[PDB]
Amino acid sequence: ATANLHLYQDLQREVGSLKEINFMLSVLQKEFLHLSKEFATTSKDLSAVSQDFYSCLQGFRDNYKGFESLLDEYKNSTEEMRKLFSQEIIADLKGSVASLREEIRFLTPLAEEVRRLAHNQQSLTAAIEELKTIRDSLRDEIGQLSQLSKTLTSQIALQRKLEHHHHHH
Repeated sequence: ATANLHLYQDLQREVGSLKEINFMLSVLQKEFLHLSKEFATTSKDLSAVSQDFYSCLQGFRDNYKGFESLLDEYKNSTEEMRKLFSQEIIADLKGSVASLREEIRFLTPLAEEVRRLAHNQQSLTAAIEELKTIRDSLRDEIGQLSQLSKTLTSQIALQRKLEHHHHHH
């Protein structure tokens, strides 16, 4: 089994990446709020998908809180708490992080590409379809991450309460 210090270092790397992903998704969220309002009277379908990006990216930081919390538990940890450093779940997280980074890569140019097309009286049909496809992929990835994170939050919270309870004596 992988040493807990190495799993801590793996988690440190992935939580650092999650914080970058969170920041980049906050920028993209705001960009799609703008796009949604800009296009509300010009392209109802573009406006609706743009509002969907705004909505599905709400509270993204909360969707990895269990990982961030786990990382924060290592420094002065008990042996029991360190059982929550699961090599399978940290390896699974690495896949989520990579997939989210790639979704960002594909999404990054698309709002200003829509604006460019619209300013030139060009069709938005293909762009709208691409946006709906990325929205669906991103919802799937965020759901998978959120479930892993929420499980960890529950486990850490209970173990922390238990360890604090022992300080009655």
